[PDB]
Amino acid sequence: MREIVHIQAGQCGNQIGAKFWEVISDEHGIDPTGSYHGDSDLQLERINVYYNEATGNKYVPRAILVDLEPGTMDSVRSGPFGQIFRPDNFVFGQSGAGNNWAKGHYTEGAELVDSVLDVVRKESESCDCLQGFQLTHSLGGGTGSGMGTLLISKIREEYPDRIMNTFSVMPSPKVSDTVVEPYNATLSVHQLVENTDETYCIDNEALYDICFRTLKLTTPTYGDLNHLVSATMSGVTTCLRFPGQLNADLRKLAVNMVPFPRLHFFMPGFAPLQYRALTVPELTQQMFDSKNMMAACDPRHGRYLTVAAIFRGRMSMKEVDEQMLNVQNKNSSYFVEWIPNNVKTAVCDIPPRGLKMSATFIGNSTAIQELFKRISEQFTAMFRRKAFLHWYTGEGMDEMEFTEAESNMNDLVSEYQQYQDA
Amino acid sequence: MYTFVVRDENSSVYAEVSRLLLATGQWKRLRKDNPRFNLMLGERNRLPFGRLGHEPGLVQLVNYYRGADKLCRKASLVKLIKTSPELSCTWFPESYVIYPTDEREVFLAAYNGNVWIAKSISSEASELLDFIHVIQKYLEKPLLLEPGHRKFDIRSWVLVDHLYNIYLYREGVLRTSSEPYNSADKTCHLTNHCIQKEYSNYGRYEEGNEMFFEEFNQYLMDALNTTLENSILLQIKHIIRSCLMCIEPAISTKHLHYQSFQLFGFDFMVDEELKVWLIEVNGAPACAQKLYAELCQGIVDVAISSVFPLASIFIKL
Amino acid sequence: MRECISIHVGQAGVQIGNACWELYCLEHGIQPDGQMPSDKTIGGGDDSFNTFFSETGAGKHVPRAVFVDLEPTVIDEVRTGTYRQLFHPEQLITGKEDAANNYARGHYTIGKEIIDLVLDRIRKLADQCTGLQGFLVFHSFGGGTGSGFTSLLMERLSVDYGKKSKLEFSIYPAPQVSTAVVEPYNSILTTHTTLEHSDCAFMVDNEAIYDICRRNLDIERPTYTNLNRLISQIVSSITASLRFDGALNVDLTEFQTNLVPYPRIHFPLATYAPVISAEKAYHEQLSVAEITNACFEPANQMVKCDPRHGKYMACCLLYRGDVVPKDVNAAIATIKTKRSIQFVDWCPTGFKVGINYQPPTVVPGGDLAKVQRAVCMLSNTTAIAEAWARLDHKFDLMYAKRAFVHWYVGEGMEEGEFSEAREDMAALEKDYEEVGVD
Amino acid sequence: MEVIELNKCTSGQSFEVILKPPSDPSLEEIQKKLEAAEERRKYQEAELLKHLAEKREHEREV
Ligand SMILES: Nc1nc2c(ncn2[C@@H]2O[C@H](COP(=O)(O)OP(=O)(O)OP(=O)(O)O)[C@@H](O)[C@H]2O)c(=O)[nH]1
Ligand SMILES: Nc1ncnc2c1ncn2[C@@H]1O[C@H](COP(=O)(O)OP(=O)(O)CP(=O)(O)O)[C@@H](O)[C@H]1O
Ligand SMILES: Nc1nc2c(ncn2[C@@H]2O[C@H](COP(=O)(O)OP(=O)(O)O)[C@@H](O)[C@H]2O)c(=O)[nH]1
Ligand SMILES: COc1ccc([C@H]2[C@H](C)C(=O)N2c2cc(OC)c(OC)c(OC)c2)cc1O
Ligand SMILES: [Ca+2]
Ligand SMILES: [Ca+2]
Ligand SMILES: [Mg+2]
Ligand SMILES: [Mg+2]
Ligand SMILES: [Mg+2]
Repeated sequence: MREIVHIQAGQCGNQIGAKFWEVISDEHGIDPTGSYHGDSDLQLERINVYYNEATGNKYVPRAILVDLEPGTMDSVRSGPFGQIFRPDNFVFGQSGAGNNWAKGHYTEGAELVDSVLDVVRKESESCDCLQGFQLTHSLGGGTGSGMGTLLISKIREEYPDRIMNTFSVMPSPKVSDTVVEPYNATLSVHQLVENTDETYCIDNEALYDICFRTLKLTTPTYGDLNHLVSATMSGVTTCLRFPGQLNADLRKLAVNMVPFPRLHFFMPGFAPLQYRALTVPELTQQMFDSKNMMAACDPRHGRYLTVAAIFRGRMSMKEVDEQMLNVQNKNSSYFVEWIPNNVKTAVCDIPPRGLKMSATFIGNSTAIQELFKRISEQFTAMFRRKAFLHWYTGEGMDEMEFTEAESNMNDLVSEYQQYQDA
Repeated sequence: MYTFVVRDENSSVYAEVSRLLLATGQWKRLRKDNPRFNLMLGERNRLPFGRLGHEPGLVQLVNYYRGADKLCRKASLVKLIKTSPELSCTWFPESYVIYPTDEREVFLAAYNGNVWIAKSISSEASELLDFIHVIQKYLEKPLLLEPGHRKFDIRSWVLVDHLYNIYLYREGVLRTSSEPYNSADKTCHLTNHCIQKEYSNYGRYEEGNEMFFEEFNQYLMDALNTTLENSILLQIKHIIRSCLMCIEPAISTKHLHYQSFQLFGFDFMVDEELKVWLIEVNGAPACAQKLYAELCQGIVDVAISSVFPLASIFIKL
Repeated sequence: MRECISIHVGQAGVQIGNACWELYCLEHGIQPDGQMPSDKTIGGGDDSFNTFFSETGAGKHVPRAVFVDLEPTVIDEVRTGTYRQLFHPEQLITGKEDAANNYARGHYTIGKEIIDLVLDRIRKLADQCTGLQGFLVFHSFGGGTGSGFTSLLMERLSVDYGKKSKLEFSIYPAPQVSTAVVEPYNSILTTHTTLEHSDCAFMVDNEAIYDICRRNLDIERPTYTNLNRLISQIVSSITASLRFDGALNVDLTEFQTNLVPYPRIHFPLATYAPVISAEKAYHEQLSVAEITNACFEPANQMVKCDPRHGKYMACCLLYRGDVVPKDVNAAIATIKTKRSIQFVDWCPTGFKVGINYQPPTVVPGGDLAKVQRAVCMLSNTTAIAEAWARLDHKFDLMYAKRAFVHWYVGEGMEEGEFSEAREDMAALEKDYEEVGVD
Repeated sequence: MEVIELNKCTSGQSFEVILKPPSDPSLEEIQKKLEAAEERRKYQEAELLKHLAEKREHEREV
């Protein structure tokens, strides 16, 4: 049944995890009580990818909610679909992680991970065929970042032949909790390079820009940022949740999207960001604009190794291909020439809530290096003076471990750059 | 907006078609190996025709005709004229194909004045047969340009488009060995820019060894009381017509998944009874200098932009 | 009478299989419940259809077929489709998780754990056979199952049935209908490993069929249903001689003999005419000469290539319908002149012709119109090597940088099995050059 | 152009027309390769489970 286990960890993880389930429950007809009230059976043909069947024939998300403090966890339970979640599947502690990677990964989080894995194992064991795991988390805090990557390391140990997928929100000074966010995120990136197969870079800088230059919002809230994440996450999982000509799954996605096993960091894109549906030429133009990227890199700076785009609504399959093949042969300077058919398209007849035409795009571009460069700069600026390190060495970490993470990420930037000129 | 690659860099003619295409603001050049092109200016050798026309949504066009070597390799040109029934033919010299086919046996059946030519010039079969490559008769009695007692050949430029319309370029060129003509001393016998750009006083009785069509018309009127159209060009058009109509079903890209156009260089000799002779067919010709501008534009007009439209100087045959 | 066993592997093989056996049933008059009223020999027979159908005591006619997919969703539709009563539940074999478009994962990992069960179900059919000829194996070059599990089955069949003939129907990969970037990898791998085990293999290029559906059925975005119903006709034409009273190509050994002189060069080009839209209102029926000429237009071939620029080694013509030989030799004579048909010097320039008087059957409510006469040509021409150079360039482009190799290594394969497989293909392209140009 | 071997019946006719004349690996070797690829997987997995164990001891040392 190719089931997926979903894990949300920390403030950002559980906030943008909640919306995800709010969005796709609506798309699948499941109300805040877990009862299905839908018109089409397209809503139910692949509903076991993300939902467990209940005793009352209800649907319960295959979702594990994880935090080191219960602040955001109680707020999820009181939000719209809060009672949808299996109550045994809220796993939390009380001390928090203080925006500290070491606390999440080595001390506070080490105390709580074993119980989370009991809920993974409970969910994993009741799965006919398990594709793998989907983690939602930020990288600049402590729980989602440090404890999140700890969970990833332990899941890879218990389940090494399953796929590990993350939605990974990147920190940015424009939406900044603390000055130590580059430390937390450099450390987390080293984990993700090694221990995931596919990671969606959701950059909070791009999300703030799209909110402020484009959607005409002069002070955007986290709720506006997350509405963009909600739509991206729905579209990027459409081919998993809905029956298509494409039997998309997490392993096929990785095989076709990742040519080299460390370059698995995808740039999402969405359109549109109203009562006039867009024309297929507007979907295609907007999607591939730098202004519709959820990761804050100009794709005109590097090249697409691979791309996977999905168009949602009732539209001209021939015009999709017409317009797709158009923007390639208009901008073929920004795709690699040595991967035949590296741009793949699909269409789903079911559109997302309140949009007649939409289009989500997955991009494995080498311009993602600009994000890692940006993180790496902010990191060295502090670490050259060993500033703020006392928070980490107080939890047991050595300066050595930092130099290593810096090193592995600057390598990552090199590898991404070796293929930009290939 | 259209797409094209370039894969013969040192081609005098398509270096200029490629430059003119960029300067229309509607054509984007690519790397030699980008498969997402509309137009290919391919290699002179081993152009991979097997790979064209397999790009979804891409109309592809190429500046060569797969199989046009049947006409441009002198071994196969004779084999074509001898074997193809559309060619029986009284404008191609008596010719034989010998190997270091082949027909040395019949090569002597017609040997009772027999002076001949071989390359790829003497009177005795032994002299050149030691070059261990085609053997023709030598035009012992050519037409002479006066005053000067000169030899020359005609180069005609023929464009075939994707529809197989046969376009003769209005302008041609006379290329003389501008030295008097002798007998038997191997200077004016090979008359061009290969035993006259190193050995053989480089352009005496005219300009750059090149006498263009208006000048040569004027001489024919004054010297012979005939015209270029009547005495020569009719036979030239007949010869161009016959070869290309002969291989038309072997190379036509009319119902193919890609399409072809190609520029040819036909080379002729005129004898002293005003009879026109075919020498060889050039598959990658270089143009004459002052005409590059006007020919390299008509290519775009009828061979390129005719397939990929944007926002006469040829004789149709 | 000698029987034939059909093995459909992967999604493409199973869905094409569906189209074929539905057509076989319409052609032989077998209802969706296995009942064949015109069959008077109940529960037995050495008739010609019995080559493809065994019969049961209750009078069911049962495909001599085995369906195999590493994942159940496609064969499950057979389990519950129109012809669910047609097959033995033991004939439909489905695993748990598929090959994720990975050759090495279909051959080595997930393959090794179902190979023995498949050969067990094939053997339960090979034992119902008094004189088995061999096997007809349908599969995609491009899938992980289609490429990787097929080459494993082909290896083991040469071992259990070394004296039996193996014919492939192979779906060659096309961008405008593809499903994975790595399909060129899977293609070269399965060709190298399968070559010595296959006696004759008919390649269908999905681009050729897709364009034919567009141009001639005026379908803007052809489905797999449209693609497969057309491929059904070509396959039915090719196999009609094994299922009907005939004297051309009556056993699998005759396909090697009539079409395959050199054994590595076992990929006959197939051309088919005519393809007419069922919703073409007014339609002027085409003549014997008209459809025999079409067999020489590239736009009707199952693989786009230019056969004027190679040499033939054998040509067969299989007509279905209102065709008498006078019409044929006539059309051949006119075509021999105007077309560039060069054979090799060590082969007789000429055709082997076969005619079945029953006109082609169409799936009622399908997209093809009924026609009074149709032909399928099987030429072994060297021009088909154009498809190998297309495939080998796409493989070279990616493998220069080693793109996606790690997905194969990770299943236990070595980088050498790549450059081995590609040096094999570079030899197979040289073989075609020796035979076809001067 | 000469016809040959004209074969008729109720279903149709076959014939030939000439326009011009002319001028395995064992089961063991399979098992060997199939299983040397299973070793290559177990090795790579054992190397992974090894690196993970070194990460546990570092986690414990922190
Ligand atoms: N003509 C035709 N081609 C098909 C069909 N189904 C898939 N293909 C082609 O087959 C290739 C993909 O291989 P599949 O058969 O789908 O793969 P598979 O054997 O199921 O292998 P996995 O799904 O990787 O386990 C692509 O070329 C598809 O276009 C079909 O029904 N008809
Ligand atoms: N049948 C003939 N009659 C008279 N002169 C002839 C002749 N054949 C050759 N010639 C002489 O030889 C020269 C023609 O050269 P040719 O046509 O063979 O081209 P080529 O050998 O340079 C091949 P390429 O141009 O492709 O390098 C002329 O000067 C011409 O006088
Ligand atoms: N886009 C988005 N970013 C968030 C959200 N909540 C926190 N962040 C970002 O997450 C980082 C802080 O991590 P957080 O999730 O609060 O830490 P944790 O609770 O220790 O896991 C900072 O970079 C914030 O910008 C959210 O709801 N949406
Ligand atoms: C670049 O080459 C390819 C890339 C991806 C695939 C397919 C692959 C079967 C899978 O899973 N894809 C996918 C495609 C989407 O868009 C086309 C999409 O967007 C929702 C999505 O989400 C999971 C998944 C096939 C290819 O050939
Ligand atoms: Ca504690
Ligand atoms: Ca019977
Ligand atoms: Mg916080
Ligand atoms: Mg000349
Ligand atoms: Mg499959």
